[PDB]
Amino acid sequence: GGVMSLLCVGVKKAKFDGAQEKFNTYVTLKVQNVKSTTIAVRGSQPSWEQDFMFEINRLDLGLTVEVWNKGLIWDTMVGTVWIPLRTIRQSNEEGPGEWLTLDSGTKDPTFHRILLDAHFE
Amino acid sequence: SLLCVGVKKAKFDGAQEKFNTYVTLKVQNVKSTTIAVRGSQPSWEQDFMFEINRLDLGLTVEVWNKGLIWDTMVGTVWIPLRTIRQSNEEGPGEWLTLDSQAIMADSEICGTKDPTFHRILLDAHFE
Repeated sequence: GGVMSLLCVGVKKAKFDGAQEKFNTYVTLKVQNVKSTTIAVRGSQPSWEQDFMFEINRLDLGLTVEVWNKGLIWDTMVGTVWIPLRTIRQSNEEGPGEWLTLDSGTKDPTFHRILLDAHFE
Repeated sequence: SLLCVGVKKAKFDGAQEKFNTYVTLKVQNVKSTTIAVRGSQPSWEQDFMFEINRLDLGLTVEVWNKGLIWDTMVGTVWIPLRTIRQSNEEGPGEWLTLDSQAIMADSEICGTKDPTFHRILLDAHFE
C-alpha cells in the first residue's frame, strides 16, 4: 500500500446568505471511503473550530466537504465543495483556512461559503 | 410524486462483531438515515417517504459502518427513479449488491462501480 500521511482538516466556520433561524448546520468530510462530521450549530455564521485527521494512503481523488441543514425527518444540502488531494499543501503548520464558495429569473443569486484549512503532515 | 423506500435488512460478508451499520438515503438534495444496528445481518425495517419532482434522477443508497471518530462506507447503489414501480403498499423487497463507489458524471452521481460481496434488501415504490 501507499505510505501513510495525515490529512489534517480544520473546519473553522461558515457564512450563509440567509437568516439566522434558517440554518442549523453541520459539516461532513468524506475522503478515502470514510467520513467524519461536526456538531450542528445554529446561525448564519456558525463556528465549529474542529480539527479532523485522516490517514491517507493514496493521493488520487479528493476531499468532499458537505454542509447540511439538520432536520428532524430529513436533512437538506446547503452546498458542497470538492478539494483534490494532490494539491493540498504539505505542511505541519495550522492555517487560518481559505474561504470556499459552496456549490448548490429575477432573484438575486445566493452564495454560501465555508472557511476551511487542510494540510498534509 | 411520493417515493416510498422500505429499508429492510442487509447481509454482509464478514464477522458479525465487525458491523454496526446504518443506511443513508439521498434524493433531490435531501437525506434521511436509519438507526445503527449491529451484526452481519442487520434488520432495520424502516420506511421513508420523499416528495419527488425530478423523476429523471435516482435514489442513492449508502451503507455506513459507524465508528467513534469516523464512519466507513460498506457500499452504495444508485437506483434510477424510472425503474421504481407504482404500488399502494410495501413489497418483500429486492436484493441489491452494494458497490464500492459512485460514478460521477459532471459532479453528479450517475451509477456505481466495483461490486462488493455485501447486499441490501430494499423495497421502493411510488404512491
